[PDB]
Amino acid sequence: KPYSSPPTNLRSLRDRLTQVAERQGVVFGRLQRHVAMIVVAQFAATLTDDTGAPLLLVKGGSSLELRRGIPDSRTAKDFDTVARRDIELIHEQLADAGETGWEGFTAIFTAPEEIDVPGMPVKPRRFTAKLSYRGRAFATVPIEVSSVEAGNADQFDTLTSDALGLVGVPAAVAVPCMTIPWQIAQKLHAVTAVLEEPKVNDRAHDLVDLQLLEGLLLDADLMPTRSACIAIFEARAQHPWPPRVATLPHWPLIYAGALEGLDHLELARTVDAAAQAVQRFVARIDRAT
Ligand SMILES: [Mg+2]
Ligand SMILES: [Mg+2]
Ligand SMILES: [Mg+2]
Ligand SMILES: [Mg+2]
Ligand SMILES: [Mg+2]
Ligand SMILES: [Mg+2]
Ligand SMILES: [Mg+2]
Ligand SMILES: [Mg+2]
Ligand SMILES: [Mg+2]
Ligand SMILES: [Mg+2]
Ligand SMILES: [Mg+2]
Ligand SMILES: [Mg+2]
Ligand SMILES: [Mg+2]
Ligand SMILES: [Mg+2]
Ligand SMILES: [Mg+2]
Ligand SMILES: [Mg+2]
Ligand SMILES: [Mg+2]
Ligand SMILES: [Mg+2]
Ligand SMILES: [Mg+2]
Ligand SMILES: [Mg+2]
Repeated sequence: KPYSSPPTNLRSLRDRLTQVAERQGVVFGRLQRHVAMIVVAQFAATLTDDTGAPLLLVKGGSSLELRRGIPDSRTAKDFDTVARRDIELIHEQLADAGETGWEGFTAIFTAPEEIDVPGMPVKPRRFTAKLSYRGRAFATVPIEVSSVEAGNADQFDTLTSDALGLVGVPAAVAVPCMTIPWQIAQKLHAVTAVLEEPKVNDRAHDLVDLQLLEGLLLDADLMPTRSACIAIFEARAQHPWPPRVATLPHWPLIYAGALEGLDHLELARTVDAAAQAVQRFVARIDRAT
């Protein structure tokens, strides 16, 4: 019933994902995108410095998928990462790892391109991973790599998934990830940012993520989160801490879109309630000692 050998080619892999997907109550494509992401994370996890410490920490939506699992998180399309060390050293090393491969997967990495960001001295970089399993093209994963900011790579959590184990690839998955305090600080800053009138802030989906991250903090002391918030808000020197969680007029339907698939969770059902929930969380953070 559980496969004893790894899949022999792509068709058998896709075929096994679909069977796991239906068996688990999940949409096939979501499961496949999640496996693609895990595979990319395993390439990133082999990148270490000369002490063995990870060079890349995953953040953003890919990280929330690994923390809460597929049923209890938004679909993540970006593989957001933070590089402890710099520039094309990260790209050349991922092309290296991708050529060597992992349990039959290989990957090619398109060329990096800078992106416009006001509060980042080093402009983050986007490119793409072209995955293949035993030769045959498998999937494509967008990747975003940003540079360290303050202490947001000082520590890391290590997260697992057994999705690959369900299709007969038994190797252990262990992905270094940015800690929750710094994930809260960066989402809080992005959801409250005012952008230049050429573009407008569409990030109502971060009101969902901030409610999920608050849930994951449990009863923990908030001083680490407050220090991370102060650090990121000062580092970036845009709006000051503590921010006001404003909603924009087009956010109601964007927020409703971000809640697809999460009816079973304890979430604000309207973007107003969500903004109120996140503002109380901001006050909670500001009060800690
Ligand atoms: Mg084939
Ligand atoms: Mg299916
Ligand atoms: Mg199966
Ligand atoms: Mg993270
Ligand atoms: Mg994040
Ligand atoms: Mg997510
Ligand atoms: Mg360097
Ligand atoms: Mg590219
Ligand atoms: Mg710091
Ligand atoms: Mg650590
Ligand atoms: Mg494992
Ligand atoms: Mg962010
Ligand atoms: Mg505290
Ligand atoms: Mg502290
Ligand atoms: Mg105001
Ligand atoms: Mg909805
Ligand atoms: Mg609705
Ligand atoms: Mg949406
Ligand atoms: Mg409310
Ligand atoms: Mg609160």
